[PDB]
Amino acid sequence: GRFESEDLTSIVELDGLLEINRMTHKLLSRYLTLDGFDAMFREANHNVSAPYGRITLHVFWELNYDFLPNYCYNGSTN
Amino acid sequence: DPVQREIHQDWANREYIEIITSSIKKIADFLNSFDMSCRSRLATLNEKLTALERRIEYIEARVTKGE
Repeated sequence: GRFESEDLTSIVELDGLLEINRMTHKLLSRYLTLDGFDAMFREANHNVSAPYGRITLHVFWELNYDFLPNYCYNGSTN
Repeated sequence: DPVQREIHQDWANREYIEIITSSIKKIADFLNSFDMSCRSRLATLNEKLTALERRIEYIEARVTKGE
């Protein structure tokens, strides 16, 4: 939900946050029986009964409304 | 003499009784610890089964359509 309210550059934060959630899952799974992390993620990403998750859809939304029209490429620095 | 005799017989009678009542208590204790041991196994079985149920519902959702 945080990612859906930020621009494309915030996807690095999303990834780091997801990794913390994965770690939290691992730590908890030593004592509790939880749904597989991937199953939890896909459900939250609405990517279980649908082909494209919320992350993919938001990436495209941002490309269309922000990246393409507002960004300038620098070939020397990439 | 009849009293002394009765007292010796009473000791024997009461020891036998103590032995039986003691065994009835070991049976009662087994029953309890057996009850608890089975409660743990049932919970463990319930835990795993529930997880498997959820997992199946998840996999089905990946291979079927939505409302």
